[PDB]
Amino acid sequence: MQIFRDVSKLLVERVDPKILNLFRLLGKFGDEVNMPVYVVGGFVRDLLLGIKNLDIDIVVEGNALEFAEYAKRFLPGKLVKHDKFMTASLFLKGGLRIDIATAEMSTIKKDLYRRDFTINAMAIKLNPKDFGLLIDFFGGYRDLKEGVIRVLHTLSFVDDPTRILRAIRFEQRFDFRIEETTERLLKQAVEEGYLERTTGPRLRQELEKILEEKNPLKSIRRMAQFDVIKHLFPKTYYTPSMDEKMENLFRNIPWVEENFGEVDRFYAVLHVFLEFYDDESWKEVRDRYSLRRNLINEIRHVEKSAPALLEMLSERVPASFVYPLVKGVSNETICHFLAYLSGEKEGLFKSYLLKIKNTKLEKINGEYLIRKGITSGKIIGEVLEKILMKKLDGDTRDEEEILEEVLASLETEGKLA
Amino acid sequence: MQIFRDVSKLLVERVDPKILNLFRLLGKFGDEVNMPVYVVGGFVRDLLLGIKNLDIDIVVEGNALEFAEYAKRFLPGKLVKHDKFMTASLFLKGGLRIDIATARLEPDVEMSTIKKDLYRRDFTINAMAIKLNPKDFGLLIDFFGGYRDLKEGVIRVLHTLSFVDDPTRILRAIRFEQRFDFRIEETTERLLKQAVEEGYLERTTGPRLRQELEKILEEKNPLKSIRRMAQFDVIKHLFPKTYYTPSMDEKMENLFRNIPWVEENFGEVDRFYAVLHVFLEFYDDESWKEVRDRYSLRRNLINEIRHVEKSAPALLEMLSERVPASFVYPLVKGVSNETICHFLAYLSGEKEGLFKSYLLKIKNTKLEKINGEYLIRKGITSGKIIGEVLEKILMKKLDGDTRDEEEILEEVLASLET
Ligand SMILES: Nc1ccn([C@@H]2O[C@H](COP(=O)(O)OP(=O)(O)OP(=O)(O)O)[C@@H](O)[C@H]2O)c(=O)n1
Ligand SMILES: Nc1ccn([C@@H]2O[C@H](COP(=O)(O)OP(=O)(O)OP(=O)(O)O)[C@@H](O)[C@H]2O)c(=O)n1
Repeated sequence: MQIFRDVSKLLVERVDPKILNLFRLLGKFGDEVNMPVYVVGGFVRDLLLGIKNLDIDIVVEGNALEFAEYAKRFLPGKLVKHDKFMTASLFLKGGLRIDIATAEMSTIKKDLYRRDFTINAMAIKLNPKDFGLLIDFFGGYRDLKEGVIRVLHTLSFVDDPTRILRAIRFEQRFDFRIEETTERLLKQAVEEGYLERTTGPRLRQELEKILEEKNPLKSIRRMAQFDVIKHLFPKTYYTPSMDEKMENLFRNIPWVEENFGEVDRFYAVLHVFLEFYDDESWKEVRDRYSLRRNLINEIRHVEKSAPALLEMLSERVPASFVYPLVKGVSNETICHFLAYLSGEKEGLFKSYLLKIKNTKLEKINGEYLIRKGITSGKIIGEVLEKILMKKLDGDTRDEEEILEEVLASLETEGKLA
Repeated sequence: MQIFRDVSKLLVERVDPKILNLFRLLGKFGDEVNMPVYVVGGFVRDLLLGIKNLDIDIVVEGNALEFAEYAKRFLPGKLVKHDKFMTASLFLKGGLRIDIATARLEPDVEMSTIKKDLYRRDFTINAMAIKLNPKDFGLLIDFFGGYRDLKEGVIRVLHTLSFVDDPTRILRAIRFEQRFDFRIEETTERLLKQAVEEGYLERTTGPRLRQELEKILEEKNPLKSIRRMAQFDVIKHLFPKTYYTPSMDEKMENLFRNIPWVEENFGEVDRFYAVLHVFLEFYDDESWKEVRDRYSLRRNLINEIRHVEKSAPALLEMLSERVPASFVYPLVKGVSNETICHFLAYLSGEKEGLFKSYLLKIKNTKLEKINGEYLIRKGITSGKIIGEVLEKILMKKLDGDTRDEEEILEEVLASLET
């Protein structure tokens, strides 16, 4: 179809002036040193979708270093010269970095063939002669305009399997869908075991992004269809009974964040993903990605403590009984428990969660009062804890609490004196 | 010669990047908004001379306003349009101004129209243009050999009637000669001398002339500019009763020699007014008004001028014999800074000296600090008497050292007597 289009009007309309002047200027610098200058990637895409974008990715046909230095004489900022990739980055002020990379000059075609998705292909030339020129050898404009995610060629995934997760994140991100031939090509690489053949850090960064994106649940369930879950983490199985927890997790994570603070979504997920894990299955998952020595312990905790919790929620036990299972736990671990709760139990587990968060306040009485009482050692802790454990269900004068509490220890023997 | 040169290399090497950027931008706007864009006039001259200029003249072929609004959309400044005789002026944060104008015929004949705009100008060195539009960024456009005239240092009008069209250029040409060390060439000198001989100065308006003179006096060597003026006879043709003779010219030298000393002691000196204090001395009431209402001069000028013009000889005798300083005060009383110059205009060496000191003594020590107009409420109420008493004790104090009060009771003998 059409390779060229005049987004020149669209540039001045959408793009902030301070930036336009940059594209304008960068283009002129191009001419001055004889290098075609293009802005590329996610900016082209975003400008087209009316979505704001500050990233200003740039390709030249010459030498990014030579160009980047020329640019600096007239642009104000820090020049970082990533030799060995012939890349560069001019750091201006206001919070702006121009990423400058290196490549019928249309060698930019070969450069745009190397990418993931037609909508992320495409380039806009910058040299004054061709200033507003949209370049689209692969009909990104078309897919962009009918919400499509096409992987430029049949080896896109083989060449880089991380695009498997990217493809998925883009769907939720822009609301687009993956056309058939990609869909087919994805599965093939997943099943070919291709993304196992890839590094931890890489698969994980991308995994994090998916979770930080618009809709997480939907993209995990999506990830499920394609059977990538099973291929990142060798033992997990996305069943109606694993999913269901996942749903629970994401429904109240907002509550967790509201009363307890940040929730590391990645981890919150691993919890449900990583359950029922033999030691040889974890020392690696943990090892391949970088999970926390021991995280395994914490998932187990909820895993094990789990059938006891709903019972404990049924039978409306006093909070005194719940504490043991949520005592210095992470927000992720709290989330994990919540993965189990539908409806009325939820309001309760939460109802105790705020009791246990609060009223932990001993007010007067601890540490001191006890040692003046003349007690020492690890005991102090247990007596303190067992006072508070009852202050969460009904309060006296917080002294009389001990004078009743130490007694309970006496005539069962507790220290001496 | 070469009508077209590529000075792109100079632009980047010799031009401050913030400006050299604004050029690139102004030229890109041009292409966007479809209009050739040039910088012209003074800047191009100065650039090629390696001189700094922050008054950038841009000429566009198209609407000037249109282009200016379109520029601001993308620039950080204040925009004043000037609607009739379309031209715009863009004030930028950097402390500089873009002056934007429509070329005005009202590849395709782009050069014709700009050449029309250039031919319209005063001198070759100022009739140059540099194209900003990206396609031709470096482009120096020089039809009239203004480039070669820079290197040769030559000043040259563009065509035979350059002076007939704007006789005010008679003065500009002398200015640029003293400003850069250039010499007005033969032909334009021939031409310059007619315009003045025939009377194109009297034919040009007063106010334009005065400004152009003020400019000549603010520039680098005014004495030279005035002498060059006198060599072309242009002085008689500005002021009909002033004859620039060895005497007047000695006065002028002494004047300009002293202005500086006078500035760093009495402050701003209007040099156009000082120079008039010489040009007009011994003017008659009639020829004075004539010239006053012609250059919108101050009305009590003539009195001050007559004041020196009448006492100069007295001042000369006083500074002779070294007459003590009580007697010269009344000559310098409450007079202009220029009036102070005008005197100095008559002086050189040793007299200039002793006269310098006097004026110090006079502004320097006129304290009367101890008394006031209280000491005078101690016995006297007359509106003129209070005022004379005071100016009386002053002069006593002007070259005499004594307490204060006790000289009042003392010189009040010369007063209570008679
Ligand atoms: N594994 C990858 C990563 C990136 N790209 C290409 O590089 C461009 C820029 O990478 P990135 O900045 O991550 O693109 P976006 O997804 O739009 O940016 P973000 O990840 O922040 O959303 C993409 O548009 C894509 O063309 C690719 O082909 N293969
Ligand atoms: N009588 C005049 C006055 C000006 N010009 C043109 O208009 C330009 C701008 O006028 P001006 O600002 O006075 O130029 P400069 O002499 O450089 O500025 P200045 O007088 O302050 O030195 C000049 O370069 C010249 O091309 C002209 O041709 N005829």
